[PDB]
Amino acid sequence: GPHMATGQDRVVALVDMDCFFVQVEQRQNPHLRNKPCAVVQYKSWKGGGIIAVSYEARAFGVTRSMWADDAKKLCPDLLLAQVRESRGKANLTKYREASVEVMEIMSRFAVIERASIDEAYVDLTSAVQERLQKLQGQPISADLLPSTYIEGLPQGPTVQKEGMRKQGLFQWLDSLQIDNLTSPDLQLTVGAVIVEEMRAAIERETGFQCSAGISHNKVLAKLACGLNKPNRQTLVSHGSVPQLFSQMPIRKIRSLGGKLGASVIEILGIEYMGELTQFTESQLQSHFGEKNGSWLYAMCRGIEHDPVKPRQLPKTIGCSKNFPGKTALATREQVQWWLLQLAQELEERLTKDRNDNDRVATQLVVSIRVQGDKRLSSLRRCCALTRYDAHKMSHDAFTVIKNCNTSGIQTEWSPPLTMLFLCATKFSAS
DNA sequence: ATTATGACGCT
DNA sequence: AGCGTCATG
Ligand SMILES: [Mg+2]
Ligand SMILES: [Mg+2]
Ligand SMILES: [Mg+2]
Repeated sequence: GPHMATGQDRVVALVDMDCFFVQVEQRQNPHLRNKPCAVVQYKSWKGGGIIAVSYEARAFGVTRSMWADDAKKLCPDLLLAQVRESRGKANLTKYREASVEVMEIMSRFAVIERASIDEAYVDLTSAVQERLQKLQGQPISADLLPSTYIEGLPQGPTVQKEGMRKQGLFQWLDSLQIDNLTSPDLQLTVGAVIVEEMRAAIERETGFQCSAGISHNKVLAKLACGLNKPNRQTLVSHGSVPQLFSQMPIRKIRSLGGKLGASVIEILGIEYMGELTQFTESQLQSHFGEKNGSWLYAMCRGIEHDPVKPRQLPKTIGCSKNFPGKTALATREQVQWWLLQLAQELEERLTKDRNDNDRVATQLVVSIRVQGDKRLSSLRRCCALTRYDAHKMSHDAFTVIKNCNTSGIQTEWSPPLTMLFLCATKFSAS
């Protein structure tokens, strides 16, 4: 009744750049614009591995994690851009720099949480209150929402996509109560107006297009963002949740696309998120633990409390390279050379980070994988990071991992290493 | 022979 | 601390 909380206290947006690395390459090279194109890492093995795909290329079935040679079988005219290689490894600096450009624009509208290289959550609650105060009870025109979809509409008693979008928006706006400054639906709508403005600013000032979701929490905003891509935004209201979730596979909700989600499905014998409502909070906690159970109980009703953290910068700065199959490192010279390459890239990135962001990392994490281990990381060990010096950092990493060499010989390394990873962590202001 | 990251939970 | 899970450009 009146005391059952409904999780409608915040306005949260998730902004996600469309096919991000592709857009960075298309800005730089106009010949790639409005073409089926993909971004690849490396080239010798099967043409390189695709990591980002333009929407034109997706129409042919090209996806991430596909080898370029196979993508070319699906789309012979596919255009490819290669990630830069420095010190023998992929170097993602261009995309990190482009990400900073976008995150700085977003931060003008509200405090953001950098969730990944190309996506950020936005807490718009206060900005919405402000814009509502300025509105003075004036209604929201559909002209202010030119790329917004309202999930679940139109409904009830034209065969073109834009026409359907507009009918849904008109139904939504007609049902809006514009005088209640505390109406959650009105707050979401104003949030969407703000996000239209933020997305327009990103495109004007960078050239990059993005999609966005607007809802009452991070999980719904992320889900909403995915409903209409690319270059569109979607409002998921609290009221839209029962219908949306009634046919939503559990794996589509963030955090449930892996083992936990598969166990929800198998243990409870359900398929869709809405089916979770039939279980008590204690039942869900008994199966999935106290934290997961309470989270599932609320989430399946559209309610989630995780805050938008005020954090625009990554918490760690890392450098990683796999040495698959026959390229695995089997000599101490090899291991030292690659640790040095990784450490030199890490030093460059850390020095730039210290100048830009007034902080210093204090912990170096070294991770390796040995040949034949199913896990992605075979061993992880930390040591002190007291100086931004690549030779020191690589020597320290070698000292930390050298007891892993099973070889009786000091020159050989066995079993050979299939992955090296150096990560700087535990930043302190300076 | 996917790869290169990056966040966060568990114990 | 070191490990596992989830994401997924
Ligand atoms: Mg994206
Ligand atoms: Mg993203
Ligand atoms: Mg993606």
